Amino acid sequence: QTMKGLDIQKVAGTWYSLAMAASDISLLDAQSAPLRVYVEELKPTPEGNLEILLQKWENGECAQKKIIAEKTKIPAVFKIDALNENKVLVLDTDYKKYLLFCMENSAEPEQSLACQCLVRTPEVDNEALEKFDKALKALPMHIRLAFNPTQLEGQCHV
Amino acid sequence: IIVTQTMKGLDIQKVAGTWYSLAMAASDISLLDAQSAPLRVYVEELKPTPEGNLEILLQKWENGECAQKKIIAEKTKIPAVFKIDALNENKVLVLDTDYKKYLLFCMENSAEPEQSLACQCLVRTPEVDNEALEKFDKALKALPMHIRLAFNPTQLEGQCHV
Repeated sequence: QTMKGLDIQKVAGTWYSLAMAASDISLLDAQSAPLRVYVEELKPTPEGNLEILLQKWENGECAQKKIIAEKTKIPAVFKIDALNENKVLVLDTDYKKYLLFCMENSAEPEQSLACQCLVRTPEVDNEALEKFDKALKALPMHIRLAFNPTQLEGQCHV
Repeated sequence: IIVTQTMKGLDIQKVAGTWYSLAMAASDISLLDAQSAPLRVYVEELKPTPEGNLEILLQKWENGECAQKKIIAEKTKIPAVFKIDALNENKVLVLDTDYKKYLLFCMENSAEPEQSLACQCLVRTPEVDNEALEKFDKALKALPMHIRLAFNPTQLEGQCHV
């Protein structure tokens, strides 16, 4: 599932990680798990690339990390070199409210797939979560997390 | 509030024996989201008593090591609801079972259900039982869960889970 129609320019802004799911439990469980990354901002570039600004918990404290995502020939598919991942896929977005994406490594998706439901504002959006759950129905997820507003505000976010 | 629906007509005597914790879900992420999390507990056996009480043998990771625990569940007038005083919880709720393959249960603290509700899908044999998971997910549909984990056979047989 990819958004063939994607205009990356209109995803610019602050976002919050509302829910996360992954194929391997160890990718998400612990607060410092490798794919337990909280998105804070998306910054599209003039050439159609994407900077993903996120925070992680590392050694008991928040730390910022920036991931550079390169456009490819395939719509809504970006390539990265971070977190032992090499792809970012944008499944769907309405631009105004929510965006669904996954990260993976092409060489072993079973052992690397993590997807998120992002929202622009720190509120629970059940419409967005329903679309998220529908989209991963066919995906081999073994852990899923969903956050409340206190957590959206308070989890390593500027 | 969190309204629950426990198993009408449960016969606790038929649940005895070995079980494996196949999947877990909780209302509050911190209940489960660490090897050491308070409700990250792996059931080993269910042992109904002649008086209709229930001992739950389990293990969890605590102070660096996999520890054995024994939780005593006292019967109430509802056969599928038991009183406990362990893991900061005060109730065990049996939601459903077919006796022979799977059993779904939860623990909670009646004083703060949103901060305490953790449910599991148990199976009698160390394999991923997909119909058991489907029944677990349906039983969870009206519970406000914010974390769900499902284990594979290596994990079911892995140290602390057996």
